[PDB]
Amino acid sequence: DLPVLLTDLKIQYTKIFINNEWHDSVSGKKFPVFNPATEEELCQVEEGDKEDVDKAVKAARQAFQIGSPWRTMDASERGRLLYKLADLIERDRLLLATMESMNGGKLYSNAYLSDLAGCIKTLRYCAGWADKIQGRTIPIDGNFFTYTRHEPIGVCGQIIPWNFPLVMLIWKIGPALSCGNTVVVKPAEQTPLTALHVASLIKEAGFPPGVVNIVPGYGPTAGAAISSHMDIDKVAFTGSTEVGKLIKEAAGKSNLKRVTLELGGKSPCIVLADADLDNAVEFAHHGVFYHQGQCCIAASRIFVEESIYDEFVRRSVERAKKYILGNPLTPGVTQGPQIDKEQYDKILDLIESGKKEGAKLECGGGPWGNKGYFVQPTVFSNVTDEMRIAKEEIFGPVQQIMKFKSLDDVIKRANNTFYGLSAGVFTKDIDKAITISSALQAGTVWVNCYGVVSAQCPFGGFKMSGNGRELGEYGFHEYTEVKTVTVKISQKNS
Amino acid sequence: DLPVLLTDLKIQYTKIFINNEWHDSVSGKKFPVFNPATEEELCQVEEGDKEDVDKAVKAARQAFQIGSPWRTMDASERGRLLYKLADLIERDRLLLATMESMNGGKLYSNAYLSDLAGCIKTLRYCAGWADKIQGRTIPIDGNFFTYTRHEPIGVCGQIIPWNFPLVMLIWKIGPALSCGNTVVVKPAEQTPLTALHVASLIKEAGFPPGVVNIVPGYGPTAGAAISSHMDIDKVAFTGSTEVGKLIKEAAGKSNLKRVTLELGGKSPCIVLADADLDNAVEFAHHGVFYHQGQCCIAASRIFVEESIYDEFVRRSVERAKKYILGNPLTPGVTQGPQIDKEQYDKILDLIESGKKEGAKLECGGGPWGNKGYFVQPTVFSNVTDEMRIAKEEIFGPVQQIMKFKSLDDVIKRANNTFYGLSAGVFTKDIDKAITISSALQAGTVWVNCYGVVSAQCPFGGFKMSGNGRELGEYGFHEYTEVKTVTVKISQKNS
Amino acid sequence: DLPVLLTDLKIQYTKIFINNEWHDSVSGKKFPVFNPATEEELCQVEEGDKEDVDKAVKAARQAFQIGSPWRTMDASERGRLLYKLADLIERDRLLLATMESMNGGKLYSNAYLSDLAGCIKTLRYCAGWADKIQGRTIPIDGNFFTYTRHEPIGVCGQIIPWNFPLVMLIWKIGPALSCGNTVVVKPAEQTPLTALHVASLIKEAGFPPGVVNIVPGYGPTAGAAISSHMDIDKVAFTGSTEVGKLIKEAAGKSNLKRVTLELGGKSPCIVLADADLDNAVEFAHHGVFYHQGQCCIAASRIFVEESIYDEFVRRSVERAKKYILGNPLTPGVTQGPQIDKEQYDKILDLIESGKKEGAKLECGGGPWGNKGYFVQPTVFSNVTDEMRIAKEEIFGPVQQIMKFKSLDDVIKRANNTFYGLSAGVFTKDIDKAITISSALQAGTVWVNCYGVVSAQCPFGGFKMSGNGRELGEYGFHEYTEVKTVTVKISQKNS
Amino acid sequence: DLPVLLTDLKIQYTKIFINNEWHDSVSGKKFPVFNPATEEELCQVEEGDKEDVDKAVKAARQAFQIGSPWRTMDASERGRLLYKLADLIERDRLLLATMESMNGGKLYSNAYLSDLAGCIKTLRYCAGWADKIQGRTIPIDGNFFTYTRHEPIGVCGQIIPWNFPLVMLIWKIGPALSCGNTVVVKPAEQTPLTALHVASLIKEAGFPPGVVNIVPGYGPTAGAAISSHMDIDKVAFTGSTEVGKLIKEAAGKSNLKRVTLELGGKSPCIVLADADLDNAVEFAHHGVFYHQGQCCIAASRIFVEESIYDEFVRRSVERAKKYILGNPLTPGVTQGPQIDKEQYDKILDLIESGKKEGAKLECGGGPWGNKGYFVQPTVFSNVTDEMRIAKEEIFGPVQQIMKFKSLDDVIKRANNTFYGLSAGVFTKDIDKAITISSALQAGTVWVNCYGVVSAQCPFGGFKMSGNGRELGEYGFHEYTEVKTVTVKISQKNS
Ligand SMILES: NC(=O)c1ccc[n+]([C@@H]2O[C@H](COP(=O)([O-])OP(=O)(O)OC[C@H]3O[C@@H](n4cnc5c(N)ncnc54)[C@H](O)[C@@H]3O)[C@@H](O)[C@H]2O)c1
Ligand SMILES: C[C@@H](Sc1nc2c(cnn2C)c(=O)n1-c1ccccc1)c1ccccn1
Ligand SMILES: [Cl-]
Ligand SMILES: [Cl-]
Repeated sequence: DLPVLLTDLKIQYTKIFINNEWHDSVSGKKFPVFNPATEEELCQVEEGDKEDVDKAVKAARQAFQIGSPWRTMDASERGRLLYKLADLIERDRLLLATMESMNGGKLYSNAYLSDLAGCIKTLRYCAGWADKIQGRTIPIDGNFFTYTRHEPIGVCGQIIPWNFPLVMLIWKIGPALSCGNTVVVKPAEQTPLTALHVASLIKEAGFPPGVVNIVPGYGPTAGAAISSHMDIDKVAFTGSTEVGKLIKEAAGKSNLKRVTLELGGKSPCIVLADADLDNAVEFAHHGVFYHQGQCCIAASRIFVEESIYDEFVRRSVERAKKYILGNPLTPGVTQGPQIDKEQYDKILDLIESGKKEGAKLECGGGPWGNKGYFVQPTVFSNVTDEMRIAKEEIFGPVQQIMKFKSLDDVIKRANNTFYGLSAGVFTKDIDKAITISSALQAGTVWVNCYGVVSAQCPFGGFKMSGNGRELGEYGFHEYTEVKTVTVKISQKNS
Repeated sequence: DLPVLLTDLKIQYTKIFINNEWHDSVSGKKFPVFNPATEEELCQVEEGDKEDVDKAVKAARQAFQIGSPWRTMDASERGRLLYKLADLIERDRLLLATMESMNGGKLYSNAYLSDLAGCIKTLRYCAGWADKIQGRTIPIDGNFFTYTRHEPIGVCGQIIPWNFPLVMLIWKIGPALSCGNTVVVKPAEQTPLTALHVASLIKEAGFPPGVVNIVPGYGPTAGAAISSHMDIDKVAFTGSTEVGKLIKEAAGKSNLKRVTLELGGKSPCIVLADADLDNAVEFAHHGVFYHQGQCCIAASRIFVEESIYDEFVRRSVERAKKYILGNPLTPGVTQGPQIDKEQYDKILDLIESGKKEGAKLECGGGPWGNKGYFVQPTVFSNVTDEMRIAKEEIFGPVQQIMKFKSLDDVIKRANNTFYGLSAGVFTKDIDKAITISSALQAGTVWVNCYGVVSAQCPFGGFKMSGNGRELGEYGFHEYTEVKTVTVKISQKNS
Repeated sequence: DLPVLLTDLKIQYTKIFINNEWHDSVSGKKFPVFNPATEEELCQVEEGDKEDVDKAVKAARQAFQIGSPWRTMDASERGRLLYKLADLIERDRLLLATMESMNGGKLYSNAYLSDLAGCIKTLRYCAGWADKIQGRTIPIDGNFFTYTRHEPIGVCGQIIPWNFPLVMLIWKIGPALSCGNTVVVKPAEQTPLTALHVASLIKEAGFPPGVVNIVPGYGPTAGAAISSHMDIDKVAFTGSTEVGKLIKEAAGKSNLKRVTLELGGKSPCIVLADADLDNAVEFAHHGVFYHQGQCCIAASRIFVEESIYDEFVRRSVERAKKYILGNPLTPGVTQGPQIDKEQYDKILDLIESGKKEGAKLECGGGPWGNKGYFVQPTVFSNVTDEMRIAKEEIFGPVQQIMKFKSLDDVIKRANNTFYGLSAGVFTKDIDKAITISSALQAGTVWVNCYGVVSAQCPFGGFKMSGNGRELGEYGFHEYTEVKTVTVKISQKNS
Repeated sequence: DLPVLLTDLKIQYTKIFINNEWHDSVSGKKFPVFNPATEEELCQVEEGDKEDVDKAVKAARQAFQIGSPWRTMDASERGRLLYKLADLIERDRLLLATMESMNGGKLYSNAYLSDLAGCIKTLRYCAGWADKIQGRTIPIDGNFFTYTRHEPIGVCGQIIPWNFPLVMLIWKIGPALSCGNTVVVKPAEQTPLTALHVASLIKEAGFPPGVVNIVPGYGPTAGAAISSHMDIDKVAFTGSTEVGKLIKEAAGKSNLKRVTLELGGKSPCIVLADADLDNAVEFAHHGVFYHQGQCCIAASRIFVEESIYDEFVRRSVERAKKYILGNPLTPGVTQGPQIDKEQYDKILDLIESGKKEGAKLECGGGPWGNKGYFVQPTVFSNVTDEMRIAKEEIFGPVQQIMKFKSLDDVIKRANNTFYGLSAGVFTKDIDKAITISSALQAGTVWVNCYGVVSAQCPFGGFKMSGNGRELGEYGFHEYTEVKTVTVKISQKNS
């Protein structure tokens, strides 16, 4: 069942959020926010820059001070607040799913059924950890009592992309807040709206002021101020490789802040001759086409064993021809637009490189419509490893299908990339599932499925797809700072 | 390569071991120890009884006192001592493998290559844990500092069987000593010799006196004194269900000591039509016949899908006809004797019940030789679920093979037992491996193998096969006692 | 603030709860439930016996079957249900706090502010663990893939006392249900009412039928049927040592079910000369007098250093003279009645033994009122270690105060008991806090406080105060059963 | 007891170590290695540069390949090899302690009794972890089986300082090798000799070729090649802040390799009026003067409460006047030289700034001797927070002592630094110990001691003292890469 908002969406929250109050930009400047489906301005939002980030950090630092409400409150109460924020997002699900769709070009049914559900479930997951973050007592050599405190780090700068605005906000703030950090969030300039609504709910839920601060604005201004800030203890980021590089450099030059990045992928699937063929086709298809291909985990290289390759290509092409393009709010629409001009241009340029480099165009290969940044769903077969479409993240509805005959060789080809976010293995054989998944240099390997993401699992890249893990037990480690306390005693006993 | 002891085995250690010294029994009585292959007495050993156990417990209690060497020494030094004991067992490997074979009726090549290697590796594993046993710091509600100490329990009584004398000694003392407990060990009356040699090495390695005490003797005397002792904090046991019951009752009536038991099994294998047939035959065969069938994990019910059942039965029978019986010290001998008369009698009685109840005798079915407790390796096909050989632990070289056609039904049949120590699943299908292994009520489930036991894995029973786990990270929990320390403070911070 | 129920309490739930429906007893018999303050019957409740327990176990077994809703649902949804049950208990807090007070003789302000808050917070804590109960992947020797499943155990019988009916219900069902077990709960015959209300909320919250079953009734009938049941996998118990012994024996003789017990204490405090005297007096006082002394953790031996002993005794006596006895529902009443005649008789008998054995009666020492099982708050000074009041759990408002001069000696005296549930240490010295707390053989040691119990901490006894731990990360281990799955692979890699 | 090498030290290992063989530099160039006590050349060593690092990385990559000996061997055997390397270092303790002293200007008794013991114990600690590095099985939403592999990362570049050459080598390679990584180590140009000896023992112990590669050489050449290498997965570093910054930038610009740094400190002690004064004086003294002040953890700001300040200053000054300078190999010598000219110059420049800025010179304040880089042990009192000696890491025998009157204020002053490696708290009060240690932004806080470092504890900086932790359970996380494997199944059960 797919309920809808029964009156038109009214945008209310357009300001910078610091110390639980709404601020105008220091400069006074505002910037437009667009609907990618119509190319029309939805509203203007206060443009945060260095001076606004500086205010947010000061508020975040003050909220983190020893003796403050956020530091002294029970861990269990930090969890209570997170479960309350999840209840409120659940309350405003229709509103939030609609705003997400409209601002982000995101199909409404997915926004409502997947993104909103993921936000709610991830917050509830992170809430449960708050009073289960524990240190150790350690049987050190000598007459000492040694324990560790897994403290919060402090002020965490969190720079967020436009492809999953709300989900990415919750992935960042959920763990950070559960561990007792304070945060300065910079949403994507394309998609600040859902973040600012959530900030209203952070106030309503009763989080102490300055625990969450939200500074909408642009990357080289507000983002760079975060990356280079002398009093931000950690920056976490999801987005491009280029910006990731800029962030680590700025961090290195400023205060050696802790950095975790999640960057692109060129995630491969390996489909063995014994694979459930329909299952492999359907998961690989959704693996590459989900949200107009605008997923870090996009299954953008699909290697299929020769004897089933032509059948795989045939079935995949027929699957890609079934989409209905248009406004992501209209029921029955199954493909929305790309987020903006820059991404639109990149996808089309890469599609053209694929034609020019001699890949076989099975379907699509051009733009669509009189308005909106729509790209036809596009399939290429006979793709080889040195083509631009085999090497570069497209972030569009563009599927690459390749044949292999040698399993040793295709593992090498799958691993022959600076990326490593994820991969997929399709086979019925137990030994092959285990050995192949172990050999792939990828952070998540799916077996006979793809794109299965849940709050209980750590998620992150190998190699230049990033560093560190998010979510799961393991992800919570990177939002703590370990302190060893060692006390001289007269005599220790076991 | 299989080296041998180049001179005859001379038995030296025959006394009770308490406070690192050799004691005569309080009574003055001694008991015979036999070689099951010849039925000849090897030596006499001091017979421990209540009074001797009482001395051992007093020594173990004194060694556990706050301020004592064993309580105050570095955890890392407890580990150092365990690695040294492993070095010494490695030094005396030939001696120990020979003594084990001679006293226990255990094939020498297995005693040397498997049992001795298992002892050495398990001690080294347990050594590594000593200074990695850690408590927690806990973010309790209110203004308090709360930590936990995972302390040793105290004096642990450890009652050991005759089928793996040395391995079972190390499985018991390794974890207990690594966690900082002191122990009172009662070896099987049939097989005290290797334990007393190891006690000599415990002295030589430099363990503080009274940390390990070894009281050879009988079950209703020395064993019952341990189970009912008012100052033994925990009893751990491997052996019969009957004795397990006696131990828990005695424990319940005395001082509510912590009890962990490992008892029989009637461990089932399920062989699917798609299984690698030779692999399944070879592992199921070794699964049931290992050490003359005298293993808790014996694969004593083998369920095979109808379409491959007759082939499975054929191949298994030909495998069982390949043994050479005789003295377990002679190279090329592949089956030694059963441990003693009682076990011999039980096996033969159960073989006769199988014939009388209408099971199909494929091979074997009687005794062998003029001397030693030898039983022919015996295979029964067309076994049904209400036969004695399907329900009762045989502890002999007696293999039961059964057909099934419905997978739902055979899972039910495999689970239809009060036992639950282990099981095996043979299939190439990923989904079947996972779903079947999850559905089996068994402590260890092997997939496309059997009898794979290593120090890194917890091991223990579901249901009446016992309680608690041994070895692995998880096993170490049951040799600690958790103490929560909660300290009032003026103000806590995260 | 202390709100109250604005209309009279109407009792609704009086039946056996099995498969989410209300059953009459098989026999047809019912038993009375009394208010200990008035000695008047509140209502009649269906009397569960063996036949009813047998129905509950069958329902619990069916709900635990592979493929059932409770086994297949997301762990996170098990958690969701527990958070919902906590929301409902919060909704009915006034009702439940009132019923608890009326049935249990429990002061209403404590019932409302402490017990109800503890139930709610503990359920929310246990909810958070559900989808964080994890196994391991293990680098076993040889070419194998080994993982562990921390499965639920199965059907858990849970036998509950009358002193904290609601808190004890939640301590039992919260962890068990979070781990995915099904339960058969037997509330105390004195106090079934709050449990049956909670069962109504279990239905309303939407727990699958047969996941929680509640069989009110008596100990030697319904309780013994649980302890001796051939298809209950684990029994957990809080209550007397005598019954604990009966449970382990019955368990041993039947199906070797896993048993965890929490039994009495004779918990000591050690007050050093440098202690904050008022702090130590106030915590030791509340430590022994809380809930009419009817707490397992009662601080029933208080050892005070000679130089501050007379001042400690003086201040404690004046503190004990400040109570107002009467109906626990009336605002300003600070001491309610004892639960029943048996406990009343025991307390008074023990008070008389203290007078006869030459302890110094400072205040109290007799009954109070024309109705209700009230005992005057009683203080004894100059108590010595062989008096009955020094050795035996009183479970009444009876405080024992003792002098010491040697710290070595008083640690010995504090440890000289078969009990070991808890202890308290009062000092300003860092080294003394650490060394004394380490040396005490007690499951929880408080430093400069007492009776600080929270859901994040494991809680349980050393020695004859019980086995196993409840709550905290550590407590969740005892509601799982570890299964090792080891899969043969062609080649493993690190 | 302090044994000595009975014949003169002969230097043997002077070459680059790659694939367990000794290589000349590609260039052919060699560089001198000096004894800081005499300023005399000990030998010439092959100078590694980019081309040699490139060879080492290729060897390390080949050793890490799926299917290789190092990837396929049992975890327990990786541990076995580490325990063997520790046995060999123990065998060559005299040799290694002597070489360390001679090359590093390190007192021989400390080199033998502390450094060598630390190497041996840390290797044995890391050995014990190898087969206890475990992933998880995770109860993910939906019908999936999800586990994690904590794999090794891959090729780890490890850049090592000159102050603890051998200890720092073992701190780096022990965890990395235990987790299954391969390494490219660059020792300090000042101190390559002990590393090259250990490489000989790595060969002798039987580590597969290319698992450990050692490239001696200079920082901007060999070091920069490591930091900027496109096929090194992680760089770990201990040294200056400046180089740390260079490493993160180079890493950022090249392949976004994982970086962990340990950098300087300006570690403060807070001494309360109630502190054991002699204990605080002795630990603070050794805290700042250990190894000629050339420790990252140097207690280089000592804040003492006014009422005991003059007594503290008096006792500290008399302690500092007791040293005997000279050759670190001569028995009775208690202070050796600084490592080299650059460090010598910095210390003397900073001493002069302290005089010029108006700090009170109590003793020392100049160079010593005709040869060697000796600095007199120097104490400054009345130091204020804006002096260079209060702000900058000296890395010399220069002690700063300061008064405070307000505890709130001195915590602020202690935390008022971009550093944060460690701190010390001296008090008898339980509450003050806990609250102060919690409030200090430092990675290790010692209470009533200082400089207590053991293998069981994580160690690392807050703020610009670095990122990540070394040693302890927690440190092992940063030498793994987590892979989530999620497998579609037909139906999951709990
Ligand atoms: N640990 C605690 O918190 C606690 C709680 C209650 C009582 N006690 C101690 O026990 C003493 C006696 O009190 P009690 O008699 O009410 O406690 P009890 O142990 O008899 O009763 C507690 C629970 O055990 C059940 N029970 C009784 N007999 C049983 C049997 N044969 N088999 C199975 N279950 C049975 C009861 O019905 C109740 O549900 C008290 O004076 C006190 O010292 C301790
Ligand atoms: C209400 C308390 S429990 C509790 N609180 C107590 C006791 C004495 N004083 N106080 C304040 C006591 O014995 N108990 C107790 C302990 C074990 C078993 C039964 C009762 C609580 C809080 C938080 C979480 C879950 N429980
Ligand atoms: Cl486990
Ligand atoms: Cl714990």
